Amino acid sequence: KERDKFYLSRSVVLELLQALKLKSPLPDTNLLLLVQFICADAGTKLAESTILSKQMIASVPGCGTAAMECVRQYINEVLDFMADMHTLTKLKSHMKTCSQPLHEDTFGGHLKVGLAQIAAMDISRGNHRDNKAVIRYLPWLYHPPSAMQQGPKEFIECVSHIRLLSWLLLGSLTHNAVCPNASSPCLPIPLDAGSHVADHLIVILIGFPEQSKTSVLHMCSLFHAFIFAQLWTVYCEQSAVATNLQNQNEFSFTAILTALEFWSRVTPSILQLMAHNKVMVEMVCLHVISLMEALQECNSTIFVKLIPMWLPMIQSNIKHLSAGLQLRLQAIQNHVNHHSLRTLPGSGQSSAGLAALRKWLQCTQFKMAQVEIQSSEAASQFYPL
Amino acid sequence: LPIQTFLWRQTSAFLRPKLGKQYEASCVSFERVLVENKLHGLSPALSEAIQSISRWELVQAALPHVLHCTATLLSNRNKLGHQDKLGVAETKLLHTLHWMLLEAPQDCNNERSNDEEENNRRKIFQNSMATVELFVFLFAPLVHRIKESDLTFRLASGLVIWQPMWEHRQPGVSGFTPCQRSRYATYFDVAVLRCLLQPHWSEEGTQWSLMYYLQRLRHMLELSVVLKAVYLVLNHDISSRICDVALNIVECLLQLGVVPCVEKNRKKNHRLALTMLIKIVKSLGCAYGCGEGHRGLSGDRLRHQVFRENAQNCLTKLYKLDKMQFRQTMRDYVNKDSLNNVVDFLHALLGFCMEPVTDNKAGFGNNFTTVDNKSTAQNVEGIIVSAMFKSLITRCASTTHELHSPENLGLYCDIRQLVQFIKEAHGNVFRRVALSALLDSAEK
Repeated sequence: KERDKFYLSRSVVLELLQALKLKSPLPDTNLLLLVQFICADAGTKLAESTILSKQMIASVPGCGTAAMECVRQYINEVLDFMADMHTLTKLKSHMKTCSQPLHEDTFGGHLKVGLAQIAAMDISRGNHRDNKAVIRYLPWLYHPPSAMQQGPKEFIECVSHIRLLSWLLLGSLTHNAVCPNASSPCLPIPLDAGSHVADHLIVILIGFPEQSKTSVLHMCSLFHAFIFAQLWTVYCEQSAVATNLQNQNEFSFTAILTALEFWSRVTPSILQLMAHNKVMVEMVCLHVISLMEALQECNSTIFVKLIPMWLPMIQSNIKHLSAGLQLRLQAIQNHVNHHSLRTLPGSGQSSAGLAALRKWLQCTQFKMAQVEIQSSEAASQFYPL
Repeated sequence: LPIQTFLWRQTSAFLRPKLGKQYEASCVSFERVLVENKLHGLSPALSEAIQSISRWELVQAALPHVLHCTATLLSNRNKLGHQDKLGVAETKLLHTLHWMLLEAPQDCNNERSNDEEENNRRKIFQNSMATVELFVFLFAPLVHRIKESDLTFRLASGLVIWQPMWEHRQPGVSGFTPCQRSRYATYFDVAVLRCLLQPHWSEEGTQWSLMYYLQRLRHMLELSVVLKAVYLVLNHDISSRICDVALNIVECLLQLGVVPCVEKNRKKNHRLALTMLIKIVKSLGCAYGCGEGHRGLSGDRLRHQVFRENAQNCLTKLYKLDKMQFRQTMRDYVNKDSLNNVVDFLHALLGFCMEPVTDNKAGFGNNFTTVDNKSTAQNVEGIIVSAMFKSLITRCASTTHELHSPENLGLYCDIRQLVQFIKEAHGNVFRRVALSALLDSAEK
């Protein structure tokens, strides 16, 4: 009987919806342990947390436990939790009933990714071939904000949209790090709409002269969304030579073409703002230098195809950068020239490459927790109403 | 910005999931500004920004744009059908490439002599090592696509670059230019290091790299990253003529003397060659024809010339290097591969599905005392079965619940002969692992 075939995948999730709405009496050692259940259904594990010790998650299996058609109807509270910005300073304003002080800020990232890893599985069954998943709840991916309609309401719409997509990309990146054995191809942002996901950054690009000095969120919008380009690059790396479909090389070719159309739609407005002013060369190429440093950290084959499409155009006015940015640019260029010998994939180097990629994923996910919590806190400082 | 908007428009249409009607309208605007420096018909912002930079800086800004254009056109030329007769626009584009790489050092000192010209070409090729990185990144699968008839005579100025794409000698470009200095990495060595990583290779490009390896060993004797680069083009769909010269190059690479000596380092490069040998012998069919693999004339003639005297000769020369660690390698081969591929490889080597046409006294090694025999162990079949039997028995003993079910029934016939072959032709190691427990707990 159906009430019993999905019985204990329903009794716990009614407290999960009220724990993610932050009203249940439960400690963080037992809060993520409830999300462990909905993650233990498809053979999956969550991200490495520091509020959980190394003796708690050492006895959890990944068996099929009837919790796959109980989260596709409760998938809208995932987008409700990750959609708004204000909940991450509300995490450290309700769960202060434990005496563990060193493990507070990083769970601000660990509860968004703990749902977004779950939202990377039921969407994929909707987004195998036809994409019936995202067109029912949040259809703005196929209907992008266009280039010449950028306003402040459109800015706070589009940066929340790109925060939704970057958190879902972080969830799928945790889903392809510890548990990369899913036969359902994880496609949150499909490449057929890849000509439209490039249009979601043109609003922040040309609107950034006019929508920057209102709050701190407006200022580091270019730091909330140019990590998203790195996440798109590593998602194209994980899905291009992927083992889910019959074709392995031409899918990689059209994934390379989609990544190149995204980069050539996001890059000329960055260079336009570079050519506008020379203090903008510092303020913008801080983000450009940090994203290419993350590209050096990940070492993707999309990055080496864009090495001479940036550096001869950037080094033509290299003397108008700031103090540390010149040293960082020369260090990244010398690491490129050193790693030009070291740009060749094999059969055993990708294991240590993905170990470094998941340690970097945990590090920059803690860094996204710090960036989002600082941005929300000093934006509530800028908006003390 | 202005040249970086015009060429960005001429480049971004090629970098797309679909290619519109601008693939012919872009190569007209490439031999305009670069080949004969015509500035007419286009945007006047390009005419403003061309006279603020040098003639070389236009090449330095335009080379990766039309390089990604040519790479996205040659990767699409396989489907549209211009593999023998080239179009006009791609002819113009390759003429732009051979102007800005070969004829641009000519007029770069004419628009604005051996040592001063060397300093001038060093000033020209200051930041060239990032663009010749992309020159060998965006032509490595595209070597055999441009046929010699497809190579037009408008490209006859650029023969001296592409005729060294088939023999791989030193060409006449300064970005591609005494035993110790060959070990010092020049621009040519780092360029061919940046070249061999691409997929989609075939007979002419692999023969090009292999003739390069032959010329480099002839220059050297008269490092595992190039072994992994050979491995990236020796795990793909391998053919007959390429595995010929590949077995010749592993013959020439085993004799270098960089052998992992485990008997002379205790007082203070091999496994990948073995899996290339295993994939070559497996992919060349079985030695009598029953099983998977390449079937036809080329699959059959290379088991009595190339498996028998280019693969088994390599393994007989490889066994004369070390005597200890080959068992670990073939043990890792057993626990890495499934049942049917091991069946195919050992039918390609032993030939076990047909019965042993011998007599009933195949017991010439069948004693504990006679391990010192070097008849079949110096042959390849005995040493390979000796290094795989001690792990395949532990495999089938850990997988007892997989074989004795009748669903492997026809394959259950195969092993019904196979270990019998190891009973018949290899009774030495059969009797050895038959009573190795006394060597395990009573040789103390």
